[PDB]
Amino acid sequence: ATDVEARAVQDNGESAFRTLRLARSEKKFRGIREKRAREKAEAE
Amino acid sequence: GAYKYLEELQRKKQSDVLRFLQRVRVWEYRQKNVIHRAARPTRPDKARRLGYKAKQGFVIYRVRVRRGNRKRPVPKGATYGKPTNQGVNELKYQRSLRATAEERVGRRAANLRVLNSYWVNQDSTYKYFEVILVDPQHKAIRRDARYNWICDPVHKHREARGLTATGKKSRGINKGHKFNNTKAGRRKTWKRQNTLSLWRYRK
Amino acid sequence: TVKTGIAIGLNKGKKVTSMTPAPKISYKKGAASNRTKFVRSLVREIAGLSPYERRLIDLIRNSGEKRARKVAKKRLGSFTRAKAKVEEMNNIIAASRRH
Amino acid sequence: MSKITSSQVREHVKELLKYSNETKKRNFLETVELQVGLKNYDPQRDKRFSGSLKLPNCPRPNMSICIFGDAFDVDRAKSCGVDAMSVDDLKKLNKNKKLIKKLSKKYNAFIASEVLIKQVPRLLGPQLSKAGKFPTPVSHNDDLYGKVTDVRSTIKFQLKKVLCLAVAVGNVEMEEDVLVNQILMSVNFFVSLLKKNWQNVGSLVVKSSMGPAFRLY
Repeated sequence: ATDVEARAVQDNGESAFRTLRLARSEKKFRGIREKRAREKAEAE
Repeated sequence: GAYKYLEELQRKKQSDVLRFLQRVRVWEYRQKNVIHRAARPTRPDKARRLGYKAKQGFVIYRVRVRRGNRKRPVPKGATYGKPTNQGVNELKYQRSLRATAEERVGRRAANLRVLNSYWVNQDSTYKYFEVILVDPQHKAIRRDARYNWICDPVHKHREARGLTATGKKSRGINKGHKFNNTKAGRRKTWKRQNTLSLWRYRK
Repeated sequence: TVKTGIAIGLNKGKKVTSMTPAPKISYKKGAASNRTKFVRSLVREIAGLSPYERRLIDLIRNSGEKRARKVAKKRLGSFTRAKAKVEEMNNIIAASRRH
Repeated sequence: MSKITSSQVREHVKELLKYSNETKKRNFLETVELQVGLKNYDPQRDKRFSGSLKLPNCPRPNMSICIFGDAFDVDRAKSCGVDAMSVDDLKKLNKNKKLIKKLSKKYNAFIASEVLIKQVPRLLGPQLSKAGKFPTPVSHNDDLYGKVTDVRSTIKFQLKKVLCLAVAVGNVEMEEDVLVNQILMSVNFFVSLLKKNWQNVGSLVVKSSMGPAFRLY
């Protein structure tokens, strides 16, 4: 069993959708932003 | 133990000492007959990890096989067909030299059973092998719970059916995506995948 | 790890209460061992360097670790082993014909 | 005699060989207490940034006495007298200019640094001149004298690319000694620029004054 038939609805407001879009995204630009950290740490 | 030093030494074939050895030994064999009985393993660490034991019933055989490609027999290179099949001379042989070696000693000692074989030397003409064999009628073997399996009839001429370690290699017997074609056995797996299977109640 | 608990993104996947199993010894299949160190060291000084290994250390002393690798890479299989082989040569050089 | 105790081929770990620790206590032959010193071969480059320079604070001293002269202005002079030998004004530069140099090293204010500049021709050669690089000017001057007297030690890469500093006295106990080399290596190992290539710690050695050396991994 994983849960219960009914239970209180709690909506903190965060789109789910948009949570995915953003999660998809962080992974996408992850390496790139790490290359900007390498190239900006280097700054003499 | 001395076997572990033997092991590590043998991995330095280009070392001054091993090629002195390699050179003297390889002339000695080339003098002897192409198949000859060996008195004892010249690599008793190698033999012993491929299943050899120093008791009555265990035989070592030394054998020479010619090196190089397989010339495609055929009168004057004539092939009689499509040009894809016109090669005669870059054609390679699906078994290894070690397999020929096993097979020819095996027939020379029909009463023995081939257990395994290791490489011992080469020049430009021959590769040389020592082949380790067992007598399945010697009681020393027939008793012995570790070896008597070899005494069973499914193990007649293992060397000839590609069931020695070399046979299993070239037969391509390994687990993996790399072995799809040849693995449960090649010819057998083709047959499966090319059989049309119809049920009583057509599916 | 620790998984986000959603089905994309960085640590994608279900949060389960985790366990971390006892370590398997096969997994320590490469490991040294005092017995093998000894025998390999002994064998080495018994049997001494081999032809390509000699061409290798003179190539170092006379041309640097980069020409060394480039050749060692052809001689051996690959770049990685070439690395390992040069390093070993270095350590012959140092430990011996120095301190 | 001293040579036999050491093994050139062996590379010991920090505790086993003295380095800073036990064995070199035997090594240091001299009548007077010798300093033990640390030596690196650092792969580093001609570039300024790739040089290794900063100051580590030894947990346990060099156990040498160092007399400061420090020149400061205002409430900072007052502050100076708390942990300093010879409090100096901006006026005092003329005295040092004439001849007096009875001080090991010098520490100065940011305010002072205009006045300082005149001092530099005389100072710069012995490398006594204050620089942010060897933290000798800071407005938290009181804390920093405390550090140098405690025994903060100075590190300078050479053009040669060896890096060096004295870690302790040989006489100080083994346990004490080990802590100091550790801090020093830890401090080295961080300072190391990213721009530097493979193995920043190329070689590590310690010696005493007189003796042979043993290498550390």
